[PDB]
Amino acid sequence: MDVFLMIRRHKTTIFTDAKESSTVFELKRIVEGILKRPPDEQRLYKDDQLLDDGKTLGECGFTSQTARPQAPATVGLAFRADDTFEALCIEPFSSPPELPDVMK
Amino acid sequence: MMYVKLISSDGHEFIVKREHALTSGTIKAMLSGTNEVNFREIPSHVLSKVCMYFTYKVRYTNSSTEIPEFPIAPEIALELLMAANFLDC
Amino acid sequence: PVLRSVNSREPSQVIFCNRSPRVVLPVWLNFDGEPQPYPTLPPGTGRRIHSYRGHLWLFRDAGTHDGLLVNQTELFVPSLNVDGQPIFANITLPVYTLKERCLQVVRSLVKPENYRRLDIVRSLYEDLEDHPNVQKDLERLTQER
Ligand SMILES: Cc1ncsc1-c1ccc([C@H](C)NC(=O)[C@@H]2C[C@@H](O)CN2C(=O)[C@@H]2CCCCN2C(=O)C2(F)CC2)cc1
Repeated sequence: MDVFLMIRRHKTTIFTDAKESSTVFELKRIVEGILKRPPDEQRLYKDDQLLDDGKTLGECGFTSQTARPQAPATVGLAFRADDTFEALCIEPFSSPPELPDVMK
Repeated sequence: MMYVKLISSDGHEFIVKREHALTSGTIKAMLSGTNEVNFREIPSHVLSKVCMYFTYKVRYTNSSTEIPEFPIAPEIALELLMAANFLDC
Repeated sequence: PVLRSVNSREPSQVIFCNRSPRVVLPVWLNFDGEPQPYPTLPPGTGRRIHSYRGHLWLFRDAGTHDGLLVNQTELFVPSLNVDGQPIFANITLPVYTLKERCLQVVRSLVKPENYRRLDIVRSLYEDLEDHPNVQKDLERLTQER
């Protein structure tokens, strides 16, 4: 089963897919190809929870039910700046305007 | 996969597969006019939804597996319509 | 007309399978080519129906007349029954364009009197009012033949 993800750090969001059976480390390899930071300089999160390299995405709760093309699941990403890791930070998207009267 | 970067008006960077972005004739023209594009007029809450659409469309075109509704929140519907018209998506 | 049912009088048993979240309106093209509506199908329900070889059907959203697919195409023609097996008509959402999908949602939220009040380019205003319509679609489909 394919799972559909948004990998998010600060103001960066990667749309990609992966196998349910693929590992956190293998997702870091994806991120490495794109953002040019090695797995070992990366932390990945589900919500606030650090994910272990060797675990599958399924075991971390990314399933076909929850990680859909039209509603992908979010993986948090933090980089190790030189020595130590930054705190996980993710900028929210902008706020929609108020519904117009004729739409309320 | 080769990737391209799509940047919203508020500076959010959406990184998507190249193959997905060329679904849009407008974006293809903007990239061959580089692998980054800036959208002065599309905020992140709209452009994020556009990227989900690419994923959705590529997954379900020519699929016998029953297709689910592409969801659009009312609050963003109006701006997404304008973006879709510009992007011809 | 060009798109019309042939009056074969050869029974063909059919299952209308609604695999969409829409209320489905089946539409039979009668022997003059005029669209005739049939009773609606709730989301996720099925119905055994008696039709005929060479008859033409298309399927819409009952509320909005948005186009739906049947066996991954627009028109369904019942064929020969093998071993008394009814023909399955799988009714599905198309992949709407992002634009058409937005148009659907905006039309669902805004009374047509108020379209002109929305803050959009005029060309998009003309697009909202030009609703999906069976009569429109048969002209297109007839010419593409
Ligand atoms: C309950 C429900 N939900 C969704 S559809 C539905 C539904 C309800 C009733 C039916 C009835 C039994 N059959 C038809 O109307 C079929 C389907 C299509 O071939 C047109 N036709 C017909 O029966 C056509 C049109 C009506 C007069 C007779 N006729 C003939 O051709 C002839 F023999 C040469 C005279 C079919 C479906």
